[PDB]
Amino acid sequence: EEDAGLVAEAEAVAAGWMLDFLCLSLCRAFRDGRSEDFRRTRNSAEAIIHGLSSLTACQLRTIYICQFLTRIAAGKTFDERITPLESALMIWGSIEKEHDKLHEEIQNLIKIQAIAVCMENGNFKEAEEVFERIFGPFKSKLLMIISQKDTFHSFFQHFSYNHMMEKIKSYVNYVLSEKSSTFLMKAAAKVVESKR
Amino acid sequence: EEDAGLVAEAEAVAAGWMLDFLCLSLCRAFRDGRSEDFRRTRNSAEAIIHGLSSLTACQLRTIYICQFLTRIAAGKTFDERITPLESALMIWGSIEKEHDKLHEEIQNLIKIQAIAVCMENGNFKEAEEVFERIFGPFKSKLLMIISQKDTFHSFFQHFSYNHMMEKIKSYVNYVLSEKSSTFLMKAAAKVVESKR
Ligand SMILES: COCC(=O)NCc1ccccc1
Ligand SMILES: COCC(=O)NCc1ccccc1
Repeated sequence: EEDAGLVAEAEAVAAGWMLDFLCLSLCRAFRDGRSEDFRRTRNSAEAIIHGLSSLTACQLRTIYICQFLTRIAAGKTFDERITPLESALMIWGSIEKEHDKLHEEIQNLIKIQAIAVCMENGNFKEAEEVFERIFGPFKSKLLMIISQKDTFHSFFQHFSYNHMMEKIKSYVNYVLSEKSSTFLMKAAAKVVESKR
Repeated sequence: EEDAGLVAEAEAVAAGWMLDFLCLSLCRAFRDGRSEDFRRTRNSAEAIIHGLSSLTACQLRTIYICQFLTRIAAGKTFDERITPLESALMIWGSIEKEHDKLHEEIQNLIKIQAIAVCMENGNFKEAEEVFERIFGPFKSKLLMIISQKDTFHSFFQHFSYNHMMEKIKSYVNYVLSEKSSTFLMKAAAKVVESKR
């Protein structure tokens, strides 16, 4: 007989398979709004990721998408001394991905919702602290909104939580379609289709 | 397209595959004495087991073997208000398995080591408490040994920690050989063999 190195290699291949499968499940639970399922899959993905010490460019992209969705899911709820949405913003700006229209739309919606979720929770001192960290005449208008506790300002209705979630969900559908063919999920589906 | 029920079924099949793979890895790490690898695989197995709500007779046996090895590995280190080895003893006596010579040998070695590890750590009041919970003229001899702090008594040399670990390791080799053919590890090895 038994070679330790070849067994460790087989375990690394299987960890790679489990990572893609759990990213796929995390994406579907996020899209579906299945919170408890998302929590469980996130816990599993995090544990499996600890079993890997070297990651390829594709695997790094996979773990960062998982970390990003984890912070987005904790958006209305931590070493950092920033908020979950501010942490999602840092991950989003560092993933190896195209900075296209969708990327910029998601970035700006997260920037504004990082402030709006603090106002929604009644913590306006924190909303000013988040604003200072992100931004830190457009800025003067946003800082006046927070100062006046003008939570339902028309600006916040265009840059809403629901709009942020919808744009992120559209991005998740592209990740979901790119990984729907990964080894583990594909083999699992073939077993279920044989039953039936 | 997309059926929620068929996707959930494919995820349950894949969780079942991951469970056997992680049990195999936990068994090899236990046999090899790779403590940090055992800790990581245990964390992964525990997270994956949370993703299952219904288990077959075979899967229940798998999770209980994992729980048993986890308590054995924590033997010298928790709802219960008993010790890790006492907890392993409860799992061992309830697994759906044959109560053969090896089973009885492992049971008795765990019973004595649950007391001896307390003496090894210098906690003799705890050694008496463990003795009372398990047992609770043979008993009178064991209670005299603990009372006299006679840690290196010849009885403890036949019913040693090393003998307990060796007998448990032989049992692990049977579990290891029964699962070496499971889907995930078998497919992982075929990929590594194609490289080499
Ligand atoms: C807090 O720092 C660690 C961290 O990023 N945990 C979140 C996570 C969720 C899912 C997969 C990997 C990681
Ligand atoms: C403490 O109660 C929960 C428990 O048994 N955790 C240990 C465990 C280790 C590996 C697989 C499943 C479980």
